[PDB]
Amino acid sequence: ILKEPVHGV
Amino acid sequence: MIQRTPKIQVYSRHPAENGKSNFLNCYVSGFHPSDIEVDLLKNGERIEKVEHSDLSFSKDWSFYLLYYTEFTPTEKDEYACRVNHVTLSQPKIVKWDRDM
Amino acid sequence: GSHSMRYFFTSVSRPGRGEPRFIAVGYVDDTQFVRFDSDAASQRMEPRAPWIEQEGPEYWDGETRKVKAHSQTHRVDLGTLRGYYNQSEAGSHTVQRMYGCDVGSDWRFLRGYHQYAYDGKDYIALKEDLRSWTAADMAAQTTKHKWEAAHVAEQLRAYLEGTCVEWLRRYLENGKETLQRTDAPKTHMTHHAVSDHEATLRCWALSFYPAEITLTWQRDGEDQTQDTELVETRPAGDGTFQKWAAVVVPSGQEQRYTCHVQHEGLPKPLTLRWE
Repeated sequence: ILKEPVHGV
Repeated sequence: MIQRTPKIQVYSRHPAENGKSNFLNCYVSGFHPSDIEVDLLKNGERIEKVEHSDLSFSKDWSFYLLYYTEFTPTEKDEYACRVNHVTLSQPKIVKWDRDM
Repeated sequence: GSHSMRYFFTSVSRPGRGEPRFIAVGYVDDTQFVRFDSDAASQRMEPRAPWIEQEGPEYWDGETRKVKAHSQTHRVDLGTLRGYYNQSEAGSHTVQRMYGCDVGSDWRFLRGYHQYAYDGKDYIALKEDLRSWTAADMAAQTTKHKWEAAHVAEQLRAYLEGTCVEWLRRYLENGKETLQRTDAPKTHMTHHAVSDHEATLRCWALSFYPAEITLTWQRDGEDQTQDTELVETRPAGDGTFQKWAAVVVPSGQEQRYTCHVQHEGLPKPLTLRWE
């Protein structure tokens, strides 16, 4: 299962 | 910007036997960036029913892809993989050595 | 043995050619099980292994939702990174992200990892402790400071030590037939004349799993590593792998050469001699 939530660089 | 030349291998899924169904593989790895043109050739001509794996990459960030098609090797039929990439001044053609 | 789950994300800007390409793939050990391709018809996360196909609508709806979130993050990342490096608008650029986790033989958490790269180069990485960051350069420093303040590391550690290994274990169970197998290499040697005074000896390892393997040639026991041509381990296309190693031997010296094979699937290393 994928992660959530992803963060912008 | 970083650019890495594709390594190219052309091979069958199973040991080649004349008159028996198989898969023809062209594995390209270690390239960057991801833009790449890969064709499988039967007697100099592009094969239309060719699929490929989902783009993935290695520990050094370089990409790899498997291109493949169902085929039946015959004693006289010639196969190859044609690959074009920015790091190549001209498209490289690697012939299937139905050995080795 | 120990196991790993890893997700690979690639995003490629295509200026004046629509939104950036986004490709996601998931692996358990050396076996792919999901993929997302922004250029595909479905616009959904999709199964790539038989053991994951029956996971259910909740699983697929959830992975699809999240992978779109990833896709959108990376869409902004491309603009941001162009803005950090002051790069031209017409050029195509690449972002890459890999994360995942390993469990031990006991299936206990072993390690977690999160790596990010821009245009084929390390950009920023989560350190082994899962608490801090390693910035590759000055631009990466901006991100480093930004994520340190956003406590992103804490969020990742929670995922890696929780959801990541929890679901790895679930997959290992689901595909216990595929994933918990070792396929020992089927090996053989071939012999081909190069001239009248030389020949190619090729040692083959076929249809093995997992990918990790060691193929080595020796002449009177002395490693011929510098005189060995060794191709990269390559996928057969059916979930198994192949590899070969070759040496050019002076015709008549075949008996001096042995190919040594090491694989998890073998009870003991194989020693192949032409004879």
